[PDB]
Amino acid sequence: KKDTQSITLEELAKIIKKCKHVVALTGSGTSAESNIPSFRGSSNSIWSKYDPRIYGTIWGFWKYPEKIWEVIRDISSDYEIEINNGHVALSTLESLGYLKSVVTQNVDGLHEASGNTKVISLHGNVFEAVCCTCNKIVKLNKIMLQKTSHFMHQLPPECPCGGIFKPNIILFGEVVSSDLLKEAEEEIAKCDLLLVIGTSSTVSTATNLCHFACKKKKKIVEINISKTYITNKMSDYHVCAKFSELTKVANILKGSSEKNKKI
Amino acid sequence: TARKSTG
Ligand SMILES: [Zn+2]
Repeated sequence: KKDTQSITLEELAKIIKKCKHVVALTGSGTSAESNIPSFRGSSNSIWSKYDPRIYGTIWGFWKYPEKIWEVIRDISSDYEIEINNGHVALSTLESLGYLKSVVTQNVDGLHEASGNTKVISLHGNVFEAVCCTCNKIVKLNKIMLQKTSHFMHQLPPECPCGGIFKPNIILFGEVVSSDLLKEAEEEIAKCDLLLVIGTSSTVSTATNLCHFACKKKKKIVEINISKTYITNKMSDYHVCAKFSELTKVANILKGSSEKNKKI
Repeated sequence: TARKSTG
């Protein structure tokens, strides 16, 4: 419980200029302008064909294991999914020596695709699959998630051993890997600014990490299109902005990096 | 227990 202040992007550029070890905590809002809706209750979207009480939960996987595959398949097949300007900005911010890692709840792989080098995926990742009898791992790529791939032909996909593949993502009701959390915790432990970008409503995961960042008396900035659970509880500043307006921050920091010519 | 849960 505490008093959050509104700041501009220009002003965030200045906060980041002083900093040696910035961390970004990212939620679905950073994939929205890549064409995947965060609302999730929108009817202008995919989440609509499918009951989130079934595909979203581990009870739902064991009863209807085809359903989370259908959802991943239709999102991959039916939408143009590309790195946006926000992802490019974060990649620059790493390049310039500011951003040390990204802790994320998205499962879509975009931060890596943009060139980030230390992405901690707390909810896992849609490009691997595990057999939930023998634990054989299978690596996948975008092209294998298409509706026409052999791997999608019969759902849920089947291991040679006779078991069934499960995506390697953490569903509601499951437990986030303690190792991955300790990783995220230590990256926060050493940081001097946490950027919390595109997150809600929340989920226990991001929240617990912000609590941890307060415990460690760390400086927190939200970049969001709106107030969130942690505004006025845990964030020190808040920037009202879309993930991709972040290239303005990257611009200000790159051109100041051109204090580079002699004299 | 760090269960993924709805906030
Ligand atoms: Zn198997």
